[PDB]
Amino acid sequence: MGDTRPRFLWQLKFECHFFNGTERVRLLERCIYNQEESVRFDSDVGEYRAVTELGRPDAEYWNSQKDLLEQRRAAVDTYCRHNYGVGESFTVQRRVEPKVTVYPSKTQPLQHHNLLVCSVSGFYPGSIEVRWFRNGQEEKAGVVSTGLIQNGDWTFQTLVMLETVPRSGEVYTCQVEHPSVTSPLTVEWRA
Amino acid sequence: IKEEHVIIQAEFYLNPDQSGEFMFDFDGDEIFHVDMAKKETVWRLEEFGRFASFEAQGALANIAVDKANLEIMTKRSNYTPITNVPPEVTVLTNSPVELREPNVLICFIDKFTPPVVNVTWLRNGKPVTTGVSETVFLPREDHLFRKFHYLPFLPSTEDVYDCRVEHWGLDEPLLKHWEFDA
Amino acid sequence: LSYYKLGASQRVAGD
Repeated sequence: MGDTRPRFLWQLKFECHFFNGTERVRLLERCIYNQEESVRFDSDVGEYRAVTELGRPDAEYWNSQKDLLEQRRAAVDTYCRHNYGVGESFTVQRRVEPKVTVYPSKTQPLQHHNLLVCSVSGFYPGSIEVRWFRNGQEEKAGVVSTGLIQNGDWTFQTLVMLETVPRSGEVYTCQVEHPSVTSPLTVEWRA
Repeated sequence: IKEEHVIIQAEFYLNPDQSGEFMFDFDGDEIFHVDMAKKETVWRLEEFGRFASFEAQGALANIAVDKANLEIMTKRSNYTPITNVPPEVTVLTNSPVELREPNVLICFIDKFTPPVVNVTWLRNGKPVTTGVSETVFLPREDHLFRKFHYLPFLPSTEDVYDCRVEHWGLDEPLLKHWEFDA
Repeated sequence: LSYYKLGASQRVAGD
């Protein structure tokens, strides 16, 4: 990008970790210089700790401020639990149903090898179960999955492909289970 | 990780570009960020802004403090610069492609730093800027960044597309290609 | 509407 001048980066991250809804909460405040974490505050520790030498002046300076320390100790309640509650309805409780299609990867003739694609797109959250069936028998052996793909727009997609040698009269079925639907989605492809 | 969720308030300042960022992340997805030029809260999806609000002035004041901290830490490290880490680039569609039915190309940019990148969409080698949208730099546990760019398009057998990414860690601009396969 | 609470950025040591 033309500009060869040196760059200097400072990052500040407040991580709120939640377990069992809000039954257990941990706050991790991290300062990162360039690509190295320098100093952190771990709510399980209760005070700032230096990760590298560069961060030692800050930790000690911050640990001498009792107001800052008490505020950070209470931030699991005033900061973490509050923001969880604020966004609960459209984050934790977000449910978007997947769209499932089945199609052959290539128009390769019959009695020859083919990749059948089960496309599962537009869903949230990430947990999902995709299974292939030949004439009602579960196929676990030739299943090639792209894994979970984050689209960046609060939807996921995944491509689960089955290696097959399709013969006439065979029926292939892709079954998808996801929290947004109570009963599975099933799409079939006829050979 | 089944019962666990993570909310991250991630912000940064970069010199000498004088670039700042402030955003909230939930399980890896952006809830909102603050546009510094417009001084405004930008929700990642519109519906979010109908359940929640945010006072953006706090974000701006945070960024000012981050700037002062960035200059102090730079001096304290004997002016140690960051080492460029070049990005990985992937191009996908967001749904199965059907000829002449609207779709979206996704350009996923991952595992890079510093958070400065130049992205261009090319259709048949020509820059395309119509309907495009993009995310800010998203945080990663390894303290690198992610980014998404989007291009709505009408699939056809006649067009090829490239996502061109420039970054100081690359020897040359990187082009990732997409085509319909008949 | 409920508001997100800000994590206040603090000043580092030195000058």
